[PDB]
Amino acid sequence: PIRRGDVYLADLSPVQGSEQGGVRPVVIIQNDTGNKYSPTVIVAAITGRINKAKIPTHVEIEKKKYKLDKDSVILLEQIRTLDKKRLKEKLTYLSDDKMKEVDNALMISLGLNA
Amino acid sequence: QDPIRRGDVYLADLSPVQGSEQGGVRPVVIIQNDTGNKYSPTVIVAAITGRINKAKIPTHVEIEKKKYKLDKDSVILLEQIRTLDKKRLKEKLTYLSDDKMKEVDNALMISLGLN
Repeated sequence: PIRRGDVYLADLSPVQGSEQGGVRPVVIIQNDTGNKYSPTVIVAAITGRINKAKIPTHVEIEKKKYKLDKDSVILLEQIRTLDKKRLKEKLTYLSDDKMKEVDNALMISLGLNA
Repeated sequence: QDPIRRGDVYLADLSPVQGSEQGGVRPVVIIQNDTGNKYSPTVIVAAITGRINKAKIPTHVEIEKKKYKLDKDSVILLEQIRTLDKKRLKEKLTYLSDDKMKEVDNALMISLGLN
């Protein structure tokens, strides 16, 4: 029952260069038909906020509401297809409003409009 | 400012991968916006594979071997997408037409649950 908007812990390693690696939270951005039936999911990496900057492909999430070590940001320029086996525990899920912010950042990141 | 633009098809090394993720050295199409393609250390791409049966998959976009010089008739998989460091990009094979890129945008929207 993996759903779009869920935040899972996942192992992104190994990676190269400026790709985001390590074991970190990721948010599921794949549509729910694929999340239901497919061997893979598509995710965006989350990282620990390290400076207040306005980046159109970034979406901030608060440490408290969602249960997080820190105030974090979702990087919609770091996205990948993972085998579902990579998904460890499910940490949380994002609100509808937050997912709207995410959809937006995603559109920007992928050069899509509407 | 790298000449990397959205729609370009590059050869790239996806390996190593796990399970059903697409690995290997294959063609990929650049789906990132062109500001990021210009300035950023990474690009976002969708994997291309050889077409192994004609099937109607909403997240798949077929591309002909002739118009894009290609070993085979191929399909772009919009459910297999990832951010690569630009160093992973080998030679630039080709670029896709505007119409084809529209098909891609649509498949992408479907794949990511956007409308």
